[PDB]
Amino acid sequence: ASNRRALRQRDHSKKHTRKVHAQRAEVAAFQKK
Amino acid sequence: NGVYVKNWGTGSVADATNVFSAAGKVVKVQLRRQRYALVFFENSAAVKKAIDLFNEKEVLGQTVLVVPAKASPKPDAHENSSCVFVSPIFRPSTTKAQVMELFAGVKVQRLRMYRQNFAYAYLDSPAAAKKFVEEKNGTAFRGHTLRVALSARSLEKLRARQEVANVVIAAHR
RNA sequence: UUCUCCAGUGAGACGAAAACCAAUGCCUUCACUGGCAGUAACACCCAGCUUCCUGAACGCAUGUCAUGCAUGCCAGGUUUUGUUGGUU
Repeated sequence: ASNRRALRQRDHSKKHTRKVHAQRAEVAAFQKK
Repeated sequence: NGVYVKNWGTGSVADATNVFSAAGKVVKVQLRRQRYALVFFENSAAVKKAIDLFNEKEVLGQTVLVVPAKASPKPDAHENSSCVFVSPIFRPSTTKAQVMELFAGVKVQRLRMYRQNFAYAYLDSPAAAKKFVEEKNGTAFRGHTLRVALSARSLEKLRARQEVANVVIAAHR
């Protein structure tokens, strides 16, 4: 169960440090644009 | 990476203990920095293994916290923004106005989850003596034992995250 | 044809994108108020039984009712709309 949380944490940390951030950069452009 | 060990003693022969400890399972020592040992003592960081390092060692002569960071004890445990959680409460057996003002209170007051229970009192009181009195082995609200203790969450933090969240929502579109 | 509550998909004790509807989550207000930022599941008592360019410590950040003493440190090289059911 501890191993299964460790993979939950991991797989969704890498959704934050990729998929969230790069999208945020795009959307944060439109405010100034 | 491995184990930042803090406690004996003061007062230590930290260096002597570390030198002896080399040998497996353990390797890489040195006595450092704020308090009083780091030994690596691989590999999951903090570490899983370190539980053992409690009674193992002393001799000598107390001992032990370990951490990987942050690691003043003050932020995570002691205080922090004087957040509380109130437990048990139940969503269809309460109203938002009911538990709110009965516990000071609050604001901000957001019950979870449903599960059920574990409802942030984002509080003000500040929180010091409030825990001691509403935990109590009582007083019974609404019929359950009522256990109230500390967080270790919030305040302005969540508010800042709401601000960046708000501009992201308006921007997307 | 048990009694304890708050408005009926009620609970507690005891005996590869996106949006329309209802429920339900999370965020926000005060208020189901406005709305998808967040993200295994759960109606307590067991919260997990080398190409090309951007860039550089045992503590920072995520997370803290945690034996979470747990993860995180490279961009290039029929799903989505928060979630399930219904509709388009």
